[PDB]
Amino acid sequence: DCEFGYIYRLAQDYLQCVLQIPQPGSGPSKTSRVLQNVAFSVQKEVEKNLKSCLDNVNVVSVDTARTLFNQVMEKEFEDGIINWGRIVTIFAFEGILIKKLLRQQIAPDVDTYKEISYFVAEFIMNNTGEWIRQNGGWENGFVKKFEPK
Amino acid sequence: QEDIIRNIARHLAQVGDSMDRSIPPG
Repeated sequence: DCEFGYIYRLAQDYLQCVLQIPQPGSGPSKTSRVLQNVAFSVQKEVEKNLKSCLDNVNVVSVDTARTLFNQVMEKEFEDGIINWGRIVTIFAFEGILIKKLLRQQIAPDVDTYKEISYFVAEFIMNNTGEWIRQNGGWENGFVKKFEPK
Repeated sequence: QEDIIRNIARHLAQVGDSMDRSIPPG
């Protein structure tokens, strides 16, 4: 919880969900299962509401995805506010990016989602990791908030 | 012209803040 490895697994779990290529055995964690549901709901909403905007950017490489991600993330969190809903949008956005990359990547490579997962975990750990810890981590913060009633 | 980066960032912040408020303290 809250170290790179844990967050990377969450990010990679979510991209495999979006890409419909789950790892067989032994399945995602409780946290990941709760996250997949809420993040996908947000992703759908965003894809609909920013369609034309998202059509006017070309995600042609992992570097394009990384730079677009980092620039968007910087602007999203520039006011210094962190909350669990904003954390969810990070996962929703990497889902949007991997889908665009699958369509638009000039040299399609199959290990790209692992690269996307990496820089997502890097951002989450370095920019929201202290907040996450202070608010209960994934199991006592995120899951407690978002798990079913 | 329309700033793609800021428009995406602005929307994600709004949706994140909106959803966060939607789920009460539980």
